[PDB]
Amino acid sequence: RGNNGNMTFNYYANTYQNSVDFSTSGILNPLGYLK
Amino acid sequence: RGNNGNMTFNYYANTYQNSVDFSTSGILNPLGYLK
Amino acid sequence: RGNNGNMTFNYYANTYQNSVDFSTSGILNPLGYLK
Amino acid sequence: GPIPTAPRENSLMFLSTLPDDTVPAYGNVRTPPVNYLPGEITDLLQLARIPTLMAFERVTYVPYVAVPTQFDDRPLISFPITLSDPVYQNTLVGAISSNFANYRGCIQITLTFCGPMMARGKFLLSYSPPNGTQPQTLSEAMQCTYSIWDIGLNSSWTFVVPYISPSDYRETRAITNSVYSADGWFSLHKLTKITLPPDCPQSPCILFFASAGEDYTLRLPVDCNPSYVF
Amino acid sequence: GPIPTAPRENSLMFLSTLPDDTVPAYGNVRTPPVNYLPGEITDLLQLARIPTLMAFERVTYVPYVAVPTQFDDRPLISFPITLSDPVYQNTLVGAISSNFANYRGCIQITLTFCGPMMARGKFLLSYSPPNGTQPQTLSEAMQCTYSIWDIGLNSSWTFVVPYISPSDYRETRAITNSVYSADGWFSLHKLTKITLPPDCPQSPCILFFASAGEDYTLRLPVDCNPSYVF
Amino acid sequence: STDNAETGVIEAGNTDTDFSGELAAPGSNHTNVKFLFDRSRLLNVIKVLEKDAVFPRPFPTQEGAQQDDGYFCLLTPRPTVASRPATRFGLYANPSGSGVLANTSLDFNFYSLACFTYFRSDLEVTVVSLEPDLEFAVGWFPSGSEYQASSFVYDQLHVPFHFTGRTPRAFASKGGKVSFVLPWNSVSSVLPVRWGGASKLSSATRGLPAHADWGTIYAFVPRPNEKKSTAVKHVAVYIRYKNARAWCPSMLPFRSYK
Amino acid sequence: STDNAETGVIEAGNTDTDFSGELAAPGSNHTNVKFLFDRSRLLNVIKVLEKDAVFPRPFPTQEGAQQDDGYFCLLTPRPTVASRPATRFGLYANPSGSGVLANTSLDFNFYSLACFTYFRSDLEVTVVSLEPDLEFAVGWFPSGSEYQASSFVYDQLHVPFHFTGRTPRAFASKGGKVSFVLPWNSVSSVLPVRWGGASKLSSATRGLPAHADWGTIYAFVPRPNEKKSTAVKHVAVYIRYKNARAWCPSMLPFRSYK
Repeated sequence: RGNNGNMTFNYYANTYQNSVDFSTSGILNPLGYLK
Repeated sequence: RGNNGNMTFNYYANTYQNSVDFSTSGILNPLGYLK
Repeated sequence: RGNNGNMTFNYYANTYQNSVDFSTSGILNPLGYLK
Repeated sequence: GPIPTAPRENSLMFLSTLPDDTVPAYGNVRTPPVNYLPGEITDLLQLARIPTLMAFERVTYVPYVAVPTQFDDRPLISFPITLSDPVYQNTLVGAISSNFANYRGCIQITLTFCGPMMARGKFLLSYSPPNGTQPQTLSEAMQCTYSIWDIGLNSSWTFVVPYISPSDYRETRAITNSVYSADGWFSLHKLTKITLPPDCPQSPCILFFASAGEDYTLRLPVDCNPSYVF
Repeated sequence: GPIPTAPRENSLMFLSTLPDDTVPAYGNVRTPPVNYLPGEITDLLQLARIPTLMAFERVTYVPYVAVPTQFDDRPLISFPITLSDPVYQNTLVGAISSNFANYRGCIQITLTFCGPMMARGKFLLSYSPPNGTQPQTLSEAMQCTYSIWDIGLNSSWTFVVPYISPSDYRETRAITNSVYSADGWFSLHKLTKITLPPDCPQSPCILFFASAGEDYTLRLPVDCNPSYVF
Repeated sequence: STDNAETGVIEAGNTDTDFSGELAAPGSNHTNVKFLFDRSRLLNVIKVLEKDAVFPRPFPTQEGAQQDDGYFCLLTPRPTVASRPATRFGLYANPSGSGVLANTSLDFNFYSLACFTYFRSDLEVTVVSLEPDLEFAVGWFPSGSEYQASSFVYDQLHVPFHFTGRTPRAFASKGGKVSFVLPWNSVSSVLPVRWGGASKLSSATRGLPAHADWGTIYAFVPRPNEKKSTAVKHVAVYIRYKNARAWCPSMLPFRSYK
Repeated sequence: STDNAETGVIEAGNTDTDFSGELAAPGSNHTNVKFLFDRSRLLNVIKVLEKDAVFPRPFPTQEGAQQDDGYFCLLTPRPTVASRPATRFGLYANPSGSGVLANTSLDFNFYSLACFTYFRSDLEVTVVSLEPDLEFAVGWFPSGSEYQASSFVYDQLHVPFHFTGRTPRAFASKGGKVSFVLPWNSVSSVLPVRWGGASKLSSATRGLPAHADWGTIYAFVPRPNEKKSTAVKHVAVYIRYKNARAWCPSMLPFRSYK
C-alpha cells in the first residue's frame, strides 16, 4: 500500500525491508463524540 | 493493444501504468444514417 | 541465517558457495554445572 | 550462462516521485508498540471536514460582522467563491486546498447568532451563479438560490453551496477569472430590522464558520509555498 | 531476445552492511570436522550473564570496600546507575554494553562477606530513583526501595535493580544527564556496628559482583573505541 | 437547516438536505496520509570532510574554541542550528560583522502540512554532488551516539578512523549517487512535531526534545590526510518518508495578511 | 535472596523474586554471534607492484639485504609485522633515525569483542583505490605457500610471472572494485585467538602460531617492466567474516583508568 507500484515480487524479507513492532504479553469514522 | 510488442509480462500495476475513468452511479460500422 | 536478507533464490550450488566439513566413519543453555 | 539483456535509454536516472523502494542497510530492527495512542488519522479529509472561523476587515481583522442600524438596500456582506480568496485563507479548507490543484463536492457555511436572548429578527441568505455584474438588491437576490433564516431558540443555521460547474473538477486558484476558477458570489441580506427591549445593548454580532461538505474531494498534489517563515 | 531492463540510481555502490553475499572464487573445499570442541557459544548474552568484580578507589584501585569503625550518618558507599560510569567499566556487562546503543531488562548486583566466622551485623541496601538531590541519610533511604541483609551462615546476598523507565529501551552512554541515560543511585548503609570477640582483626572487608539479569537485552550495534591499544 | 454549533459536534450534510438535488461521486483518494508523504525533497547542504574532524561543542561555547562547523547534518524535520537540535528557526538578513555564521535547516513542506501532533515513519536517504566529477563517500551513525575523532598511521600516511566501523559506510563511482533506507531507531515511540516537556530534571529548556531524529550523516573524501586540497566542496541531501502515520490533530501555520 | 557465590554457579533472577513485579518482554536478538560479525571493515593499506618482487626474508635478517617491503598483506585478525606473523603489536612514536620502518596491522573491533578462545569462519575480501583513475589487479595464494619471483621475455618486453597461475587473479576496469569470497583453508581446524604452544620442536618461540590466517594478497599494475613510473600508489583492503562461530569464553582488553 501507499505510493508503491510493484504488486508481484519482493526480493528481501519483510523483517529486513521494514521495521516491526515487537509483541507484548472503508468510510472514515468520526473524531469527537457527544452523548 | 497498439504499438506495444510485449505480450507476456507487466511489472507495474494497471492503475499506475495507465489513467482510468472513475465510475458513476471486427468490421467498421458506418457514420451517418438515412431512414 | 545471519545478516542475509535473501530468502527466495540461490544461484550457485551449496558446495561452491560455502565450505563443508567432510564426514567420518530456542532459549540459551547454561555453561558450567554443579552436582 | 549469463542472461543477455540490454538496458533502456532511461538508466542511472534519479526520479523523486518514482513508485518503488530501495535497498536496506540496517535491517532487523524491532520497535516499541504504539497501541496506546488513540485517534489515528487515516485521511486528511477527516480534518478538512471540521468547521473553522473566517475573517473580515473592521476598517485590523475580526471573524464576526456587526449588524448596523441604518437602512439601505445593498447586501450586508458579500464575498466571492474562490478558495484562493483571502476570507478562506486561514480556514482549514482553504489552507489544505492550497496544496492541491483540483476539487469537487459541495462547500458548507455555518452561522451563529450571539445576541441577547430577547432579540428577534430575520435574515436572507442567497447564492448567485456567475453573471456580468454581481447582485445589488433584494429583488435580484430573491430570484437566485436563497433561504430564509429566523432568530429563535436554536442559534445556528447551516447553508450548502451546490456544486454547479461546466466541467468535472475545478481549479483551486484563480490566476485569471475563467469560468473554471471563479463560481459566483455569496451575500447576506437583512430582511427586517432587529427588535430590542429598552435598556439593552445595540448592534449585535454574527459569526461565521466554513467547512468541507460530505462529498468533498481533492486531487493532484502540488508543492507548497514557504513564504510563511518570513 | 534480450530482456530489456533499466538499472536504478543506486548502481556500482559499495555498502559495507549490505545483507547479501558475493561471487565465489575457489569453491569445492572441504574442511576438518569440529565435533570434538565442547562449549560452543551461540549468543554473547551467555557471557554477559556471568558475574564479575567491580572497582573502587582506595585513596589506587581495589574491588572491595573496608568497613570503618567510626559512626556517621552518610551512606557507606554510593555510585550512580549509568553503564558508562567508571565502576562498571571493566565488568563484562559494561564492557559489552559499550559496543551497543540501547538496553532493557533488570541489572543484578551481588555481595559477599569475607570476615571472620565469629562476626555478626546487619546492612541496609537501597535504590533511589532520580531526584533533585541524592539521598544522604537513613531516614530518607528507608522510604525508597530497600532491603535488609544480615550476616549469618550463608555468605552472599543478591539484589536486583528494577527497570523503571519513562520509555522502552534506554541509552547506554551519558553525554548529558537526560532522564533516558541516568537512572538514580545505589547506596549501602551500615544499620548496626559489627561485633567481634577479643583478639580478632578489625575492619572486615566486603566484596561486590555485577551481572546482567534474566530479561536483559541489547540492540543496535555500534563501532568500538580503539584507545586501549595506547 | 436548524442546528446548534455550541455542541461541538456538527453532522456534515449534502445539497439534497434543504433543496432538490443529489450527491456527487467519490472521485479519487489523493488525500491519503500514507500516499501523500512518500516523495523525496531537499533537506540540507553540507561540505565534504578532507581530514579528521572535531565535533562542535555544546551551545554555551565561548570564543576561541577550535572545531569544525557545517560538516554534519541531522536527520529530522524539526529546526536545527549548528548541527544540534533547536527550537526557533534562524535567518541571517545582514551577512556582515565578526562571528561564525550558524548553519540552519527546516522541512518547509512537512511543516506546511503538519496538521497533527505525533508522527512515525521509516526514512530513505539519497545524496548528490554539486561539483563536476567528484569522488566522495557518506557515513552514518544512529541516534544517541558520537563520532570518533582520531587517525592511524599506515606507511607514514595518516588515515582517519571514520573509514572503518560496524555502522554503515558507502562509496560511489565517478558522478554516482548513494541511496539506502533506515529504520525507526529512536528510543521514543513517536516523533513529536510540537513538544512542551523537559528532558533534564532541572536547569532544562522547556520544549526541546532530546532524541527526535533518525541519526546523523556526513561526507568525506577517500584520501589520506596528506592530500588536503585548496577548494571547498558541497553535496546535497534528500530524504523521503516511507509508510507514515499520524496520531492527533493540530493547527497549521499563520499565513500573514499583507 | 540468600545464596552462596563460592559455588561458582549462580542462578539469574528477576524483579519478582523479592518484590512485587513482573518480567519484561524479550525484545530483539542483535547479540547473536553469527549476526554480529558479518560487517566489512578496514584491515590494512598496501602499495602496488610495478615489477617482479623479492619476498622479505625471515626476521633475523641483518643489514644490507635487498628486498621489497610493504607490498604484501596477510589475512588474519592477529597482529603482524613486515608481512609476517607476530606476537606483539608495534607503533612508531618517533619517526626519525635510520632503519626501515616496519609495517603493522591489527583488527581493533575483532579484538575489542574477542571474548572467546577459538574461532572459525569464511571470509570475503574487497579492495578499493586511493588514487584518482587507477588501473590495478589483485592476486592471492593459499596458506602455506610462497610467491614465485621471476619474469619472462615476450617481444623483448619483460613480463613478471605473477600474471599467470592456477590460483585466483582478478582485474578491474577504470575506477572499479574487486570482490570475492574465500574458504577456510588452513590445516588447523580452528583459528586460535590466543595461543600458548610452540610450533617447532626446539628453538621455537612460544605463543606464535604457524598457520593462523587465510592466505596472502598483493596488487600489481598490468604493464611490462619497461613502464616503472615515478610515484608510489596505494590501495585499501576490506574483509568481512561470514558464518562465524566461537568455542570458549575468555576476557576482554583492559580499559585503563586515567
